[PDB]
Amino acid sequence: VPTGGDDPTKIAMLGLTFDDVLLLPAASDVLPANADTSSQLTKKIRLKVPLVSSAMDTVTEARMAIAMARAGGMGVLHRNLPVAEQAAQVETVKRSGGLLVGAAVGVGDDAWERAMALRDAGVDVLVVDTAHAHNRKVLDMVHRLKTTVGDEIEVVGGNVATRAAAAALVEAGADAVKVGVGPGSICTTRVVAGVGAPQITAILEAVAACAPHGVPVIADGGLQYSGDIAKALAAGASTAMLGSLLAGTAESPGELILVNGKQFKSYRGMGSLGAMQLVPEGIEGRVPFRGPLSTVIHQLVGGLRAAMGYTGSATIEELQQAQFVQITAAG
Amino acid sequence: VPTGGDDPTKIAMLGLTFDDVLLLPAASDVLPANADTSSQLTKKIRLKVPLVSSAMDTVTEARMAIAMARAGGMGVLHRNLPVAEQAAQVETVKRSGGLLVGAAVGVGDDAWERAMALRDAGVDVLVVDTAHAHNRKVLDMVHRLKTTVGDEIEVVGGNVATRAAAAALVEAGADAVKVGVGPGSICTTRVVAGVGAPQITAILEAVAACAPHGVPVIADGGLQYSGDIAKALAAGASTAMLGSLLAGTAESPGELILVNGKQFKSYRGMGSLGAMQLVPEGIEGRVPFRGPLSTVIHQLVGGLRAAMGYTGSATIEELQQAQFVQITAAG
Amino acid sequence: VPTGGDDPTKIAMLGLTFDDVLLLPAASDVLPANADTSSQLTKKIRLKVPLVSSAMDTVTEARMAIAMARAGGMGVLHRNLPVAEQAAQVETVKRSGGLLVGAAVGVGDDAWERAMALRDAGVDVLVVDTAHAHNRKVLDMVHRLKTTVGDEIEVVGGNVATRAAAAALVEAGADAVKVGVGPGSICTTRVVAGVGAPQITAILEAVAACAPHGVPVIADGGLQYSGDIAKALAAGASTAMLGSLLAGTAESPGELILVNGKQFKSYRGMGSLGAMQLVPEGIEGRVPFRGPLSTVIHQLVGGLRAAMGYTGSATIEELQQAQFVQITAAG
Amino acid sequence: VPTGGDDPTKIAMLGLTFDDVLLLPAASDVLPANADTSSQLTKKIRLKVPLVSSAMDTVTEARMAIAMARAGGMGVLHRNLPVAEQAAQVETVKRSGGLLVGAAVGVGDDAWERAMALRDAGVDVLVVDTAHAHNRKVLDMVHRLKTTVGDEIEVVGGNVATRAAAAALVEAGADAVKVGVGPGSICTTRVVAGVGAPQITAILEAVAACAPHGVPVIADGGLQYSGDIAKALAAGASTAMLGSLLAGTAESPGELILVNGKQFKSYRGMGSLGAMQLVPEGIEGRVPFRGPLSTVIHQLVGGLRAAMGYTGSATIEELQQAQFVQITAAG
Ligand SMILES: O=C(CC1CCCCC1)N1CCN(S(=O)(=O)c2cccc3cnccc23)CC1
Ligand SMILES: O=C(CC1CCCCC1)N1CCN(S(=O)(=O)c2cccc3cnccc23)CC1
Ligand SMILES: O=C(CC1CCCCC1)N1CCN(S(=O)(=O)c2cccc3cnccc23)CC1
Ligand SMILES: O=C(CC1CCCCC1)N1CCN(S(=O)(=O)c2cccc3cnccc23)CC1
Ligand SMILES: O=c1[nH]cnc2c1ncn2[C@@H]1O[C@H](COP(=O)(O)O)[C@@H](O)[C@H]1O
Ligand SMILES: O=c1[nH]cnc2c1ncn2[C@@H]1O[C@H](COP(=O)(O)O)[C@@H](O)[C@H]1O
Ligand SMILES: O=c1[nH]cnc2c1ncn2[C@@H]1O[C@H](COP(=O)(O)O)[C@@H](O)[C@H]1O
Ligand SMILES: O=c1[nH]cnc2c1ncn2[C@@H]1O[C@H](COP(=O)(O)O)[C@@H](O)[C@H]1O
Repeated sequence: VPTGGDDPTKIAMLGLTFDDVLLLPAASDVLPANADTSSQLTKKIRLKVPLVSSAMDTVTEARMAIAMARAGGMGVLHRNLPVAEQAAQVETVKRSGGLLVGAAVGVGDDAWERAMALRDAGVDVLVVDTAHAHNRKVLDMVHRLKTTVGDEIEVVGGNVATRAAAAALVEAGADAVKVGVGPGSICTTRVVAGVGAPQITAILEAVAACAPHGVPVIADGGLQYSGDIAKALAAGASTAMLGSLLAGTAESPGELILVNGKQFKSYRGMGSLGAMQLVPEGIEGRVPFRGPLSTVIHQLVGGLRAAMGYTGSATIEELQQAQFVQITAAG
Repeated sequence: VPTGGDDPTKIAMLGLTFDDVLLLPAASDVLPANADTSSQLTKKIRLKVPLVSSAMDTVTEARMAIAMARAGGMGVLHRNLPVAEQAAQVETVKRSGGLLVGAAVGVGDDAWERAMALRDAGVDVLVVDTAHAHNRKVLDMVHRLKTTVGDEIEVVGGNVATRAAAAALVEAGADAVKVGVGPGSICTTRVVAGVGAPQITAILEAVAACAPHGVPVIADGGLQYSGDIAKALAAGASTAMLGSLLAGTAESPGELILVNGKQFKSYRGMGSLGAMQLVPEGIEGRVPFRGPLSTVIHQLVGGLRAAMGYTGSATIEELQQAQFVQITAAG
Repeated sequence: VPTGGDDPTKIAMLGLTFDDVLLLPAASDVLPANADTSSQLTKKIRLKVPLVSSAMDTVTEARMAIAMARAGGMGVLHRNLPVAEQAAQVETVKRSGGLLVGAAVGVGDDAWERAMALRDAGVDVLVVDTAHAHNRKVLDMVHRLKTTVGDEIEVVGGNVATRAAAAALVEAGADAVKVGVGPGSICTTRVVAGVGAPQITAILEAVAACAPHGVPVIADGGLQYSGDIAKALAAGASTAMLGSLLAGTAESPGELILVNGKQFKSYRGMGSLGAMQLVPEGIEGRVPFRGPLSTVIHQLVGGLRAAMGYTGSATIEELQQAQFVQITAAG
Repeated sequence: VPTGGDDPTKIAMLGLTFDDVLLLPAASDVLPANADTSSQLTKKIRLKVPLVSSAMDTVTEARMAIAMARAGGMGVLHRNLPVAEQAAQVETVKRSGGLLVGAAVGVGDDAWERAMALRDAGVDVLVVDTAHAHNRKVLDMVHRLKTTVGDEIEVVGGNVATRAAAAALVEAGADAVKVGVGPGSICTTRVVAGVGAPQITAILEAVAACAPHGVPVIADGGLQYSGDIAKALAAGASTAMLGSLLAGTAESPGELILVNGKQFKSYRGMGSLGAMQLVPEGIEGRVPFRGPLSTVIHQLVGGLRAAMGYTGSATIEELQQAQFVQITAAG
């Protein structure tokens, strides 16, 4: 074995991230403006824009979830707050129209209580929200929810980085599988635990387990440019979840920060010290202020539409069949 | 599949760019000074120097096209201006001798009108000028032009990044195929759309579709050093189109810019905000002032001649048969 | 042969270091807090925490060895000092409880005398401490020690970077094999001698020779983050030896250094000029002051526990069966 | 073909440079101090230290050639000066003992005259000194010299980067083949001409053509550290030629230069503008002042000896049979 030892499976794969690949152009009759950007968030819920905001306390509360839904995506309300408060934000979103809204729960003891409270508040999607879904407690959580409230509510499970983990969530009854163990911009899991999986390879693997069962994959974390959205979907994902790309917007929680005459907002991991207030697996940082959400979403979607133009993808379903070229460091 | 999923074609290729390879020396009786640098721009038109200036409003207007033609290459007049103006520049070039000149057209409604006007002005080459030629509207444009004015005018089509796209343009009747989707120094297509193809691999693929039909390939974008010109031609291209390398010259449009006591000129993408005055796919930048075109061209050609010396290529046709060594990051 | 010459064995392997790989998540019922971090330092000695401090004069004297043992690891007393002094430090450690302690010896003439003196002082582990164990003098040293004092004392041999070297130490009677030729943070062997072996590949190879004989492998050098500890153990190592990660602690030898208002301590190679007071193979540097050892060890172990959680490893023995994904430069 | 086109030979090889590889340790009974560093410079001439100084006007004139010979290596007198002057330097070296000395000639018209003049002055080695030896004029030069003065003088030919070029020089009668097209620290051939070959791969290939005929290979250019010397010899080279590593010494031509309170000397390519006083293929730069040659040579040789210790090479001939591990960017 060229890299050492006698076991060829020790190093199971070569993991590619977004910067490792480019989308290849293909024959096209598709104009960017006419492309259809709608896509399955879950088995039942289709979004007009395949974008979801992260369940983070510096990204999504009621104001973001409302702006996302109006932009044609959805927001996932974070769970770093009292159950009553989170449910009140759900109500607030519903009060503002017939707007889609999701909300994160854990798998702890009050997790079940929290989910029932969100159900009562009218939530559309429950996201069982962990760093590692391949675990009997998370799988049991997903399943219990699905059997109890599954007719009225769609249940998302995550996160996973492998085929077998995605397969287990499908089996457990997930309406969507969320992919991303370690790729987040504010993530330190890779240096703290030494654990991770580059996101393009992780998506390809999850989609191999999920697509045969008609279960959409949400690509979560590591997206830096609108181009990475196209890449993630082309790898087979149905939507993308964004943290950093949306944390700089007016609608995100938090105040402006002035540093050297430039405008920023705080953006922090939910495994950061501050968020947990111990071995943190996220940092607390800043992102540039980017203005209104509507305008950020317009830009990102514009980039996607261009990609659909280049690749001849009339729909997201077609983009999922596009091909990549692997590039080198020099590229 | 080592990089994920079960489909070996998902990641179709490993894309190499200019920095990925070096030309290997070979047995040589060729002195740089005696090497023959002439090459086909199109099926009928041979240039003394295998270089063409980009169709950009910070690179080529009449003064550049005249200087290029006199240097033994050619200029392609940009189309970001009224038809009457562009045609007047064509006339201006023709007024200055029996000088070759090309001009860009689009595929829009006024595209056809523009081309007829250029024809009337005496243009030698029409370049159908898009970011993605593999499209029925571009292919139909190339063909219509070829059937209508093809006996007096050579028609170039572009840009493509794949074998099938190049094949389609040949079929459509192109007299030359221009290669380059995303490699430009001022390009942001790769981060905005996630789309692209490293240029050495793109040239190899285009040449595989074009050379059997006797159609020359123009390598367009990403050339940073005179060495990249030799590399591009060795990959099988017949000419190279230059933007950044020529934008700093006296003959390019625009005034000098003084920054920190150094001289620059603006150089901007035709998909930049400023050029389009929306989702831009180019930036607006600066390049160092490099002085007279004649001297820049002398240097670039000098580098090519040295390459032809090292590789024993008496002619460009021979250089196209040279071999590469792939290098690593460390090199 | 694609990289040159006709001999496929000239370039024997592709060497991976810690940054080349990530641990893949796997099915897990393991909570970080409940994971069992105990591991074999040698055939007979099991540690509560799989960590050993380096035998360096800026890392381990009596105060460090005591703090390490109390934290559940062990310290290896450096040998850059008179025999009487080193033995007095051994006694000092033993005076402070029933604390495990190891001590380095060379293979010179006074080496044997030194080892007997340490034995008399009550040492638990003798580490035969060289940069290259695959040598008749080192092998004979290990063996002589083992046959003479082997019933009361465990004998460690090192360092090696290949399978055959590890095999020779096992044969010689080593109770543990220490791996690391050139990976140290303060090492210059790779630029001075051009010699080395990336540590993940080196561990895989050593473990292939050592594990079938029940001999534990100590991963020595190159560990920068708590994640590298998990990686090293997953590659098959049983413990890790730390220099740089511990040199900044209160318990290490040396005073604080203030530089630009920040706190540091000196950390230097035992092959550095200063340490030898000639062709040095280490540098003299600084590391940031990190406070009490107990707290540094808590953090590192916390990172390991998280890894064991992600990978479903209940014990270190299970973690040694985990799988990696190879990543690219972009990751 | 994964990198493009249909021709698998288009990209002939994967080229490795010194930083791509490390020497693997092996079983050893060799102490650095007792290792035998002697090696063939040519078929007849053996050196005590396998090092030769470059034929450059900022590296070797009489004072350097004398210091090199005394250190047990040799210097090659540059040819950027009148024949009478170069021959007078040869005499000067001979006047200072029974000291080996070499001298560069070209292949021009006065080349032959120059060589006869050096012969008369008592030169021991003529180095036919080009950037590309695979050329009938260079091959004829080597051969003519060999047939005319070959019994008293050893003739070196260079430079080559391929197996076929090395084979042609052997056939032509070369007593040694010098390898290095483009790797020099002051070289711009790779960006100007796009031509080159990474040096480890180039050595492996040259040695494949030269060693079966008993012809020594001189590794010329790209050596940055004493470790690269060991690497070059392990790849099969018999000596190494150094420019940058020696240009900072007291014995090199040129005065001290003070810049920001630090000491430097000028070091410039013989294809630089200044050296030629046009398309330059070298730059004019600075290197740090390093003091006496004797001390620099001691250090470099010290590094080699350490390598011979690690690899168990008693002699240079044994070191040439050592093995490499390929490393990644991360290493
Ligand atoms: O409880 C733990 C530690 C255990 C988790 C699973 C078993 C192993 C240890 N954590 C809590 C949550 N996360 S996180 O906030 O950083 C996180 C949030 C969502 C998506 C993640 C994707 N990859 C990394 C971290 C992520 C950190 C770790
Ligand atoms: O109309 C569009 C968007 C669509 C284009 C094709 C289908 C997908 C979207 N554009 C207009 C022109 N270009 S460009 O000016 O930047 C451009 C000019 C020439 C060569 C290019 C080579 N690669 C990239 C850009 C290039 C940007 C995009
Ligand atoms: O005596 C020598 C030189 C010879 C050693 C073996 C044969 C070849 C030359 N040295 C003495 C000790 N070391 S070291 O202190 O730097 C060292 C200490 C422990 C672990 C090492 C791991 N890799 C590198 C250096 C290491 C340097 C070299
Ligand atoms: O005459 C020429 C140009 C031709 C040379 C061969 C055919 C192709 C063009 N040159 C003259 C000498 N060299 S050089 O001084 O830079 C040079 C000196 C020795 C070793 C070299 C190794 N690789 C690169 C350059 C080297 C530059 C080029
Ligand atoms: O603290 C953390 N450590 C690691 N991952 C996190 C943390 N907090 C949130 N995440 C995940 O990172 C995603 C956003 O990543 P980003 O868009 O690259 O900034 C989120 O949706 C989470 O899945
Ligand atoms: O705005 C843009 N975005 C992407 N590519 C562009 C743009 N404008 C021009 N190009 C292409 O980039 C080529 C020049 O690239 P350059 O020589 O690397 O600077 C041009 O000839 C175009 O094909
Ligand atoms: O001077 C030196 N040169 C090379 N390796 C050294 C030297 N001194 C100590 N080492 C080794 O480097 C290890 C620590 O490496 P680190 O934890 O990366 O700082 C030590 O345990 C030694 O094996
Ligand atoms: O101007 C130049 N351009 C390219 N190579 C040169 C030039 N001048 C000398 N060389 C070669 O570079 C070698 C030294 O390289 P260095 O030791 O890396 O600095 C010399 O011995 C020459 O073979």
